[PDB]
Amino acid sequence: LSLTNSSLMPTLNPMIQQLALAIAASWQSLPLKPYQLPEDLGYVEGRLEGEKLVIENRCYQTPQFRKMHLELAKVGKGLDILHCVMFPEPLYGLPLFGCNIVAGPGGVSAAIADLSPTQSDRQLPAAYQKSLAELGQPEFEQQRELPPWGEIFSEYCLFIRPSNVTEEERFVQRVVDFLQIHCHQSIVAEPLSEAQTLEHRQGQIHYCQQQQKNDKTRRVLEKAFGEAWAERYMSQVLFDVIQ
Ligand SMILES: C=CC1=C(C)/C(=C/c2[nH]c(/C=C3N=C(/C=C4\NC(=O)C(C)=C4C=C)C(C)=C\3CCC(=O)O)c(CCC(=O)O)c2C)NC1=O
Repeated sequence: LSLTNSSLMPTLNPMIQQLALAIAASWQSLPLKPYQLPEDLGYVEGRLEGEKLVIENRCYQTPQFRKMHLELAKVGKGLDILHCVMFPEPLYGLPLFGCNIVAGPGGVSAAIADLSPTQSDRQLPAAYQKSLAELGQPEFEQQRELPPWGEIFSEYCLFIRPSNVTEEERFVQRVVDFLQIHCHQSIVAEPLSEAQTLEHRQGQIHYCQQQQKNDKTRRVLEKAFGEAWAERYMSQVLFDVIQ
């Protein structure tokens, strides 16, 4: 979790570096245990006919979080990516924390973050709604509309092109705020009924199936590793459907 040994970190976009550090700091003092990705994946690289893609993976678990996945990637020299999801244990009914930053030579092109619902009514639990509303509406100059598969995201979802350093920092601070709310709610969550656990499991399955429709991720993976590898990676490593 200490990113001091990361090969990629020193070379990544500064907003990605700050967000990676914030996520790792959020996790550092939790009751962590390792989570073994398929084939005990850590670092991987690939190339076909174009640029090489390099990926670093860290993954943990706690009693409240089934799988806490932080991934850093770089395609060639330009394109830097941070991907993070905390997949909840359905027993506790917590939402899904996720974020993705994509950056190039010209700066950050996409910054997305959310606490995504798992309830059948598509709403965050009441305590989250309350705490999130109290943060206020953040202002960003260049909002982006989610694609249709993004119906999975809550009304608090951020999806922007940051306009300047102030907005980069405002976005990272809001992600820190989401993490602080999420970690707090994890300590007050009670184990739920079997019917409720089942409901939350279904919401998490749906979230993964929709995230797998994102061709932006798929094309990056395919250009470096090919179709079969990308399908395995998206369905088994990034967005595994629990069952
Ligand atoms: C191997 C990892 C990985 C790769 C290769 C990746 C690539 C990637 N994600 C993208 C968009 C995006 N990514 C997301 C969202 C997310 N994506 C996530 O994996 C998570 C957890 C969320 C949200 C919490 C959305 C909503 C878009 C825009 C999709 C589009 O414009 O159609 C883009 C386009 C950026 C842009 O338009 O400016 C790329 C290249 N994202 C990844 O995470």
